[PDB]
Amino acid sequence: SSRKSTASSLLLRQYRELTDPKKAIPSFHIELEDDSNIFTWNIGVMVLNEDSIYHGGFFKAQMRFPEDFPFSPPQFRFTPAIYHPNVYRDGRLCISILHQSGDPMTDEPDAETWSPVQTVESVLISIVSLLEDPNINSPANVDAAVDYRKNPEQYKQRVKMEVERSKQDIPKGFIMP
Amino acid sequence: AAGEIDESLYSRQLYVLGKEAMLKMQTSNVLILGLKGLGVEIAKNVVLAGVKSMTVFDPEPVQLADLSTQFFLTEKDIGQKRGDVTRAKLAELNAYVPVNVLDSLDDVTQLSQFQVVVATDTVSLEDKVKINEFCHSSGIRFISSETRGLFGNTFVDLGDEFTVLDPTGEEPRTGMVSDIEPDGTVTMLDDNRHGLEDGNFVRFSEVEGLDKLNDGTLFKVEVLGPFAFRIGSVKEYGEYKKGGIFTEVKVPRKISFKSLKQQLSNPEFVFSDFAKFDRAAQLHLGFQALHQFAVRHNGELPRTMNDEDANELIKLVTDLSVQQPEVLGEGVDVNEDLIKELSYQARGDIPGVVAFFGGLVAQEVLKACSGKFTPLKQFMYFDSLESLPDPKNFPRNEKTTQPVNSRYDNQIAVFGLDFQKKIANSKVFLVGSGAIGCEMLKNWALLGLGSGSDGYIVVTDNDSIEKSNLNRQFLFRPKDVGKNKSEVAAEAVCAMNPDLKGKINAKIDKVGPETEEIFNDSFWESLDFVTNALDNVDARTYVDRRCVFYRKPLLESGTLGTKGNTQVIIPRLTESYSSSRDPPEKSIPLCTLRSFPNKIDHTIAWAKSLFQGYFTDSAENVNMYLTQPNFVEQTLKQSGDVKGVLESISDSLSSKPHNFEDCIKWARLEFEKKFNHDIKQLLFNFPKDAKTSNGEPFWSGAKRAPTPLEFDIYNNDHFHFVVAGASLRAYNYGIKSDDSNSKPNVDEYKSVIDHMIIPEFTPNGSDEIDQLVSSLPDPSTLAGFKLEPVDFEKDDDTNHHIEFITACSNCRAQNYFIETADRQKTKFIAGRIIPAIATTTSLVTGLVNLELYKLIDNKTDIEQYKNGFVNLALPFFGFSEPIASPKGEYNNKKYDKIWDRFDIKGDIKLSDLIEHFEKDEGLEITMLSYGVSLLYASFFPPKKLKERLNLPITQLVKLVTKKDIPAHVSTMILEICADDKEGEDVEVPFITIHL
Ligand SMILES: Nc1ncnc2c1ncn2[C@@H]1O[C@H](COP(=O)(O)OP(=O)(O)OP(=O)(O)O)[C@@H](O)[C@H]1O
Ligand SMILES: [Mg+2]
Repeated sequence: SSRKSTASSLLLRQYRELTDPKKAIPSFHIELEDDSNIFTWNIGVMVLNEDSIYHGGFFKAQMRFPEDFPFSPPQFRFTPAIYHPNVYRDGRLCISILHQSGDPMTDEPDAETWSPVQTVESVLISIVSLLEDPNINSPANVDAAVDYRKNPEQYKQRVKMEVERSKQDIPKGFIMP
Repeated sequence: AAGEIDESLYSRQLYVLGKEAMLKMQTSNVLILGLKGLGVEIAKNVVLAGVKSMTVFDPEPVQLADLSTQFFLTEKDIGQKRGDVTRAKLAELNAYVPVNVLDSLDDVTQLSQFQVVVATDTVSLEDKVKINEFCHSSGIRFISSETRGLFGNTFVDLGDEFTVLDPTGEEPRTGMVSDIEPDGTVTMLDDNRHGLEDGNFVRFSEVEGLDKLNDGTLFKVEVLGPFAFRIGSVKEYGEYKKGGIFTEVKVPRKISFKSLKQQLSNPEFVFSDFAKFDRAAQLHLGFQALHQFAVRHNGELPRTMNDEDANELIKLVTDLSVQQPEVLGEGVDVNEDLIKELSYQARGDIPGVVAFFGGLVAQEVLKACSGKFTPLKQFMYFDSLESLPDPKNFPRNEKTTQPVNSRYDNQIAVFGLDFQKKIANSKVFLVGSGAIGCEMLKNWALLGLGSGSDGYIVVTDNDSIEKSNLNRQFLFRPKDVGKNKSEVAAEAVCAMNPDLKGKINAKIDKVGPETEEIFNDSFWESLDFVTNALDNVDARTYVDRRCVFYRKPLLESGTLGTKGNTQVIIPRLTESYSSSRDPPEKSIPLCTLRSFPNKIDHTIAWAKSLFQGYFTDSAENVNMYLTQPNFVEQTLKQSGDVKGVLESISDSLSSKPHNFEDCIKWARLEFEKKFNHDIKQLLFNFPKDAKTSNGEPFWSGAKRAPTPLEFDIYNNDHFHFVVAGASLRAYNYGIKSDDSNSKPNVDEYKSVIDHMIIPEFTPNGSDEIDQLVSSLPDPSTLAGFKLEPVDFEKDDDTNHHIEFITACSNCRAQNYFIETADRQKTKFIAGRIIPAIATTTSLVTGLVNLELYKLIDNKTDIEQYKNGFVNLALPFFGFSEPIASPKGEYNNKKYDKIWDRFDIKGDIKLSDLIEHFEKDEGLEITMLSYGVSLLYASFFPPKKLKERLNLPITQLVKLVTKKDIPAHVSTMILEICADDKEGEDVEVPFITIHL
């Protein structure tokens, strides 16, 4: 009985929930492309906590949703491919949350998988949590992975240059929270 | 011939039954006694499946009443022998299966020629018991079946020894192991399911430490949660180290069958409806009494709707109950009304029922030939008395049901003349003309549906016939390949029942948004109901949303191999198809696809993606780049990997081949790149012995360390990667190949590869896109130059598509120590082929036509409807009443969440819309959307709100969506979020704007 509502309406309700200033949710700017395609969001991601290595960076992204939401997952990709250990040239991600587990799901028992009960905020929380704490059990064959593993100064230097490039795309658009 | 299976014909059936099973079927000779509807349906299905020979025995002459369900008899055949007029048409269904006719059967010993003997409703119970004793004691498989109106049974007797080799046909379960303890406790890896039930058997492989535990030995399974199981002690074998993959195995099962005489007294039941358990035993006596009656009454059955004969039968049943008190059970009285209904219908011949048992029985035959799936053990009884109309609307007595010298005489025997008339005057839409579609049309021809002056059929399908379809879509023949399914199929059934001539409208139009001008408001409003014979989810949910809008019933169904389902969708009462839909197959995580595969499914997905890239996307992009002079602007808009689109163009044009030999060199070079350099590259980035995460080796668990490949033309996958790459690239650049002429000779390709230099593997934002723009050729230099994109056709074995994908996948499998797969398995995954057989298709279609009868009576009692699930592998039947529609409440007003809607006249103004809903419905429209676009929002800023708030809806759509509404459009569907009087969001119906 979970998600009796339409697909179009469900994305609209979660769009209004996450765009409400009064709600004020953990920093995520999201708006629909051409304010007309509901099923394609443009999402700017900022890092909350200073302890993580990506703090103070504005990385734009697109989330494309399928027709049968929410018993399929959406696709996520960064509008500029970034220097991350889990980001390919494409901009697509190695995340366990955006893929289905298969067969009788029954309990979805131990961790991190796509379900109908799963929400968009949940996807955005896990993109941030994987960004601030990268996951090396599923690395991507990008230079960023090899640099994180050997741990030279180049890793944090290319993180900083990318955070500076991200800061390059914030002034356009008055209200900067 | 011995040991070959024509894959082009049998493809879809092989994925259901398997090669081995089909080979045993091709040695088995089948005989069917009695060729009315039950016989010809059983025979149709067995002959299509492919056995060695089919022999039919029915000397009796044809009658018009026999045309109620025998689709192969016509009016003109009356008087002749049924075997003789049926055999020729049966022969047309499969040239590989010869159909013969037994003149006589006074010599029972002729049955020794045969491996399976099926006895239908023409054979007395006396003769059935004789023939069965002969079969049982001679080692012949005997099956029996009968239809009595809306009732029916089947009985199976395979002899004292029969071996089931594969009991479910489902693929064997596997899973990666992380730990094996001395006591035998297998713990899985990283949270994967095994899926294994208690008493399964499994083998192991790649288990390091327990040497001879990987040698094929089986272990019985005691399950310990979803992530573990035990397999007994393992101390003898060694001590666990690391790694390991288990694999399920089906062991053979020896089962024994009792004779027909033994089972008349002590029957073993398989139940067809758990909601009608008690009826089984009642019908077992009833069906026997129907024979005792006919012995007493000169072979005649009870007279239609006759009470005398009914009470006679109730007597015969009571008497039989006293002879056989274990079969009815203690303190259990005879169900007089059930037996009464049996006598009232003994003479009826109902298309939907004849189809149900025909399909089920045909399958029991292939299990008898092959040892695949578990036979029915042993008796099974069925009724569909829920099909009967309300007696008040359609009275059933000895005048309503008498014959009228028509083909429909034995349907009137159940339903009454006026009701058959209502069937005839029905107006029905059948979406799809495939396997279910063809069975549906045969059933409708037999019903006479749309044959009336007020009735008609519209059937639509935009696909053509391919050879692999002839195995289950039996209205088509090999000379019809290429034609349109709907037109051949409507012609085909007007041959069968000319009462349908000129009354079937066969379209070649695809059902979707783009064909709403043909299938318009007026088109749908005329229909009584809609029937789906579709094979995909977009078409099923589109038809569903259209049946919700117009409030029309929908009959949905489906098959996957041995499995099928039926669903009934009733306006204002049940859920729709879209509610209870299935979740498409899980996407493979990108990390497992691109760098760490562990299954062949991952190497085929990778190989298809690479096929699509090499030979389709690249040509499409070059031709767009030469045609459209502003391709670069659209491609910079087009965000995804732009540098890879421009590198695809630059590769296609900087090194274009001029003879086939350059295609060969390109293919060998690509081999080196993908399977040698890129693997060495990955190994440089994460070394074999790398210990990164936690201190544990990196390539542990689902990560398997690859090895670069050393090309060896003698390796078949290495050879065919180059042969196929070469021929496909040659296709892209219009280069004639020497292999299109004759097949490829290896020495030819080896001579070119032997004189080739192989580069050694060297391990190591705005400027990057501009230098590539400058390098590209200017389109003006290239005149008339086109690249020919490739359109993946899985069902053409000459075209090199599956050949390349097989080779490519299997080479990558070599890279990661994954077992290779053959052409057919690759075709099945890469091509996403659904397993199909004609038996399941007919059964499902019959059940559907048993719900259609209920639709004709406008039944609104949800409990009278039946949604079906079958699995003929087991065999399992499970019906359930349809789910009622969700309900909702706004402002203490209740509504139906699927079917109810607000109707608003004229192209109203958005302002008048909002005000209309606050006054009239108490809802404050918050958000309003049209299709995919968001038109209005209560949180919108002033400038956005004032320009939208003043517009009528069609102009509002144009403003927001940048598109004119067409003139044909008559209605629009709007979705709203709104608040109630208390200010809390509530879910609310949709809005239909009648322009
Ligand atoms: N949108 C649509 N509108 C109308 N008919 C459709 C639509 N989509 C699919 N169909 C039809 O539904 C039918 C399904 O039948 P079926 O799947 O048994 O045959 P098939 O697809 O040709 O066989 P195979 O699965 O072996 O390729 C097909 O003829 C198909 O073209
Ligand atoms: Mg199909």
